[PDB]
Amino acid sequence: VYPKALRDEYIMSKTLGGEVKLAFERKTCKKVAIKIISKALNVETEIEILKKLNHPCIIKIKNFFDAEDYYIVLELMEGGELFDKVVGNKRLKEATCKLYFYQMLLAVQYLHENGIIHRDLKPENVLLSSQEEDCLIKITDFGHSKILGETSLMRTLCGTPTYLAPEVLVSVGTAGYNRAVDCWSLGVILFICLSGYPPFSEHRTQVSLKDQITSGKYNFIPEVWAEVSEKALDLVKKLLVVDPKARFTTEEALRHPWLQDEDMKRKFQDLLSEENESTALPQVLA
Amino acid sequence: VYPKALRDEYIMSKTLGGEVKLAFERKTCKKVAIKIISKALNVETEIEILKKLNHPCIIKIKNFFDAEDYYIVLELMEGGELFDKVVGNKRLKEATCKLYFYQMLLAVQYLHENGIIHRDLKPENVLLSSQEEDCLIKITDFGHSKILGETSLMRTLCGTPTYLAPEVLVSVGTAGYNRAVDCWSLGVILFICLSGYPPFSEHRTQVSLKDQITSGKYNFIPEVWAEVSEKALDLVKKLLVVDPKARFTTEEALRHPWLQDEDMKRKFQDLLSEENESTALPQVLA
Ligand SMILES: COc1ccc(CNC(=O)c2ccc3nccnc3c2)cc1
Ligand SMILES: COc1ccc(CNC(=O)c2ccc3nccnc3c2)cc1
Repeated sequence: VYPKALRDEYIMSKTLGGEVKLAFERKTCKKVAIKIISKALNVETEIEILKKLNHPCIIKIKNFFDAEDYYIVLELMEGGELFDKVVGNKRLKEATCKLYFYQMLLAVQYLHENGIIHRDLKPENVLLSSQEEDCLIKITDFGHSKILGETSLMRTLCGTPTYLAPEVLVSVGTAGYNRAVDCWSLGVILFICLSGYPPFSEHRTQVSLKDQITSGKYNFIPEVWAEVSEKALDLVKKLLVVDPKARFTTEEALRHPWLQDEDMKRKFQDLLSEENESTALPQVLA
Repeated sequence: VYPKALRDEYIMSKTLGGEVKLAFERKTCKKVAIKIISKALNVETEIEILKKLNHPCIIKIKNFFDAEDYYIVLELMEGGELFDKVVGNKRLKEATCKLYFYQMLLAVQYLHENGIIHRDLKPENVLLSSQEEDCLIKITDFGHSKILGETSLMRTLCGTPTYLAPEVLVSVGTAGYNRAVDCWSLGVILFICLSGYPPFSEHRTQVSLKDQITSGKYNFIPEVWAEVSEKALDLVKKLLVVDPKARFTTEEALRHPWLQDEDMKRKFQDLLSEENESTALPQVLA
């Protein structure tokens, strides 16, 4: 059963999906999601990174339980996963893509600004605020996240490479572009939402999946993409770049013409206030 | 001053060189070396890896103190560093090279067998048993050592790389050859001992050091190397290989003709017994 400590604070209820169950906080009679990561190392880090992070498009941890299985109290996303909105070739409206992707770009930028590589961005980790088409999106599943700190390469470089291996000196070139893996993931999420299908698939194709990804030669159905804008596909193209040093950054994509949309940005700020206003404390007037 | 706890067990004396001082264990009136790593993370790992390791060519930790500065009680190597035997173009006899290198190859093999990449092998980390030419050698300075475990790449590979970045799939090729950095270091140690000079130096040369190492084009003075054997240089050549996948392994070098020397191997076993016999307990006879 559920630990005594979890039970004192919350009323565990129906499963929402490492399993996720809906629960109610006793103090507040408020709906919460409780993630069960069964028993282990990355859960300690996950909690640690989450406690530190603070952005509207990144999920917030409310409480945490160490027991036979780990329990993570998270704010409830009533729109569910982004995946449920893209399955079976379900294509989102272009503005609905713009609004979500923008938020993803902001979230990921913050992560990168704060030296955090998510490493596992997928529609199955993007959560929607409401059951509304226009809503706030939150990045979840920080299990695979990496922290940046002082590299063992940086420390090595301070010395004279008399005995140093060549491959290490070689590594110095490509070094410090790990984060660009999130930009590719973003590129794959954005390709999916627009088209309805994945860029690199094993469906009706003779070429290997590894080959597709390494070649950067995505499956392009123009009949499907005729529906999508010129600006939207140019961004996908700019992100789905093989050379990580040449790929777009979160900043570069944010700058891109596709995202320079005032009606979209307005909708987002208007969504932010709507959430924020409830928790708002009176401010000191001039 | 020295902590109260260190003082209770040992009598701290004269400096031997992160500083190293000679000390005397009170219980035993025995000479010991006490390494002072001033205050920090890698010291915890260093101790941890050392406690676990157990080989005649790897240094043994005797005790350890957590204070304002870290204190590591190590077995005293009365011949000092290997560096003191190679400075100012001091060249060791070929058999003296064979005997030491063999021991280095064994030590490093054990490290690799046990999933430990030393990462910082240099003459300044190779310690000699006695002030004798023929003696036992011990690998020290485990500060930069890496542990092998389950890679985050191995875990990634279990899934479908739908959203996975190309550079990661690319990395799978070169993956799991980090240890070959120790074989290069070994190659550079062996080149030094034989010749008296370093293979990749900035002395009287127009080419960059990084370039020398990346090109794998070592400084070759035949007048100096005429003195050395054909078998000895072939091993250096086999180790100083640019492609880490093509480089010699500790096993491969151990197999090499240069090391297939019975008089050398005999001398080593004879040195082992000499050390071991003092600590020897009577064995149960057949
Ligand atoms: C009224 O109760 C509900 C209404 C809508 C939903 C849809 N949401 C979900 O399915 C869901 C699943 C996992 C989650 N993990 C973390 C945060 N929020 C989550 C939300 C779930 C319950
Ligand atoms: C009688 O007293 C001595 C005789 C010879 C020496 C030469 N040895 C050393 O110089 C020395 C230095 C650092 C070390 N670090 C770890 C283990 N052993 C070490 C030995 C040092 C003292």
